Amino acid sequence: NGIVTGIMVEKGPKEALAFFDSLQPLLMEHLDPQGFSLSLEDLSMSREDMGVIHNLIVREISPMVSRLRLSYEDELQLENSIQKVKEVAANFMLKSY
Amino acid sequence: STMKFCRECNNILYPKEDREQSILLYACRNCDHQEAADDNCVYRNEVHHSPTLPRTKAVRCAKCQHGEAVFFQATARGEEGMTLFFVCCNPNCGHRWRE
Ligand SMILES: [Zn+2]
Ligand SMILES: [Zn+2]
Repeated sequence: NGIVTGIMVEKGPKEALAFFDSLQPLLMEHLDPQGFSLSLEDLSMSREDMGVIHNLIVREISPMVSRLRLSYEDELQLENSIQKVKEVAANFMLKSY
Repeated sequence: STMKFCRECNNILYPKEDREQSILLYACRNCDHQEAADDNCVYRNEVHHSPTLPRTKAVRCAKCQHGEAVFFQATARGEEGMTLFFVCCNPNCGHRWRE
């Protein structure tokens, strides 16, 4: 997006459209003899890591919902702890191609 | 206030006081029957009603390794005026310490 803006600055819009119209089939033909697909092993998280993430619902979320019994308005603290869990959960499933 | 009833008509009693002997007495309104009172209370109500305190989250506790300790104003027997104290909302804490 930097290069297209530089072309539009230097030679106008009718060269930016020529850049797009020369680049897009050059990409879509590069994908044609390689392919790209999904698998069942992509959606399968490993079991010991599943045991790691299940040891965090009853370590910092069940003792926090023990405070949710009387405390109301810590919903953003709730979401802070939740996204702390969600980030380390999403960290594992980016270890696949 | 327990309700009381007449022994002749079994209707409800109405409290009524004549100051000839400085004495309270329950009277019925149905026939004519009266008798002497026993209790004192003419009426009893017990009107009704038979956390929103500030919390912090950056201080050490005693037992649990949490940041929270709810602070409210107190004036204890060994304290003086305005004093603050820190007990964590976790029931593992159970301990009240001074600054
Ligand atoms: Zn009567
Ligand atoms: Zn403690």
